[PDB]
Amino acid sequence: SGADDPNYFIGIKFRHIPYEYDVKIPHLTFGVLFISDNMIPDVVEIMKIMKKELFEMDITTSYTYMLSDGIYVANVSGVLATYFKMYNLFYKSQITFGQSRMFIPHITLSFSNNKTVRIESTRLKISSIYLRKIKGDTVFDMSE
Repeated sequence: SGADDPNYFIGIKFRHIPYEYDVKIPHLTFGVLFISDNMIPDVVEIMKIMKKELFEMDITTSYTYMLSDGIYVANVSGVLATYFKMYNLFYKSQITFGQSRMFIPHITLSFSNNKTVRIESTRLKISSIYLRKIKGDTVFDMSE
């Protein structure tokens, strides 16, 4: 029953984001995972298998919203084919991915309450994709 809460996330950084933000490193939280420490290489292998598709994603954004009290975020659109493919790859290797109940991919903008904004659908340009410990450090990064 239930699941181990995630201890890592896959992040995606962009050349530019089209919103005011207060966080120091704005990024898409693409997915969350629980990884046993002996399983880091397995996760890295899967990210490398998926590298070209990840970098090819047609990622857009168009609105912001309060995820919860004091967490203001932007949406993304266009990542779900890859998201669910990755869910499947991690599952086949018995790695717990996407086990958070309320998790939906998002770009956190500010840890404060903000009014919603809407802009024209705006294409984001991926600069880096990385694996980072939640409340910890990055352990793997790729570009191109």
